[PDB]
Amino acid sequence: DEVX
Amino acid sequence: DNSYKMDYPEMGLCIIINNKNFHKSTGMTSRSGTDVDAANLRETFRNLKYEVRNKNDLTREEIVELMRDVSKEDHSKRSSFVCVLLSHGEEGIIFGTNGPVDLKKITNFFRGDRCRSLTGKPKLFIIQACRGTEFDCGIET
Amino acid sequence: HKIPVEADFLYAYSTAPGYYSWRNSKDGSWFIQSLCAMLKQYADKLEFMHILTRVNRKVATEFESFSFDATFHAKKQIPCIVSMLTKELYFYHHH
Repeated sequence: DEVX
Repeated sequence: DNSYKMDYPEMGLCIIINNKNFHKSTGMTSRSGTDVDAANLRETFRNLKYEVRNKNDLTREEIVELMRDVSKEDHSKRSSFVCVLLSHGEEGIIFGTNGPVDLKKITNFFRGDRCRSLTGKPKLFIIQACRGTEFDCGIET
Repeated sequence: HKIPVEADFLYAYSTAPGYYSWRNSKDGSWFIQSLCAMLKQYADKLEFMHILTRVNRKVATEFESFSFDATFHAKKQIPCIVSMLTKELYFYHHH
């Protein structure tokens, strides 16, 4: 999970 | 008169802008997994009979150019228009590979008075991008 | 005899104003994963807003971030449907  | 007319010869275009790699200055890391999104979207809208056009890693200048050109096409035989943006973003902003573009600048090309062949037809913009840096910590249920 | 120039637009945002949006490196973004899934399952019947509402529930209930960095761990997300549409939208037609 990574952030935009 | 409660439902949009969707029986034109074509359902319409589905423009997908898939930005994965950005310039260092933006400090944005590679958007791992976005290609999965692009492929998923392509198949999903193909099934709905949309004319899908995928574009990868566009600069902010190229995004504006693409949008302008698309809005200038004759959409008379198209029931609707779909645009999917996959990139980094900020509130009201979407990122080209080299910098920010205001979402308003992009959507304005399709205004009812600037794209007459789409007047009265649904114009959908699907935006996968950040709108700030706030976390939603949720609440137990 | 005229309609607003801003009418007939639908902005399906992956997240609420001011918030991060999540993307899984292997499975894709939470929002797009859910959007495509709901479209595939309900586009032949449900009106678009109702499909998007199910997308909202899917992202809200079936996803929670997992990260070795405690700062980005156990986070949630809710999409944001913004509609200036004037009619119901179905991705099919009754011949």
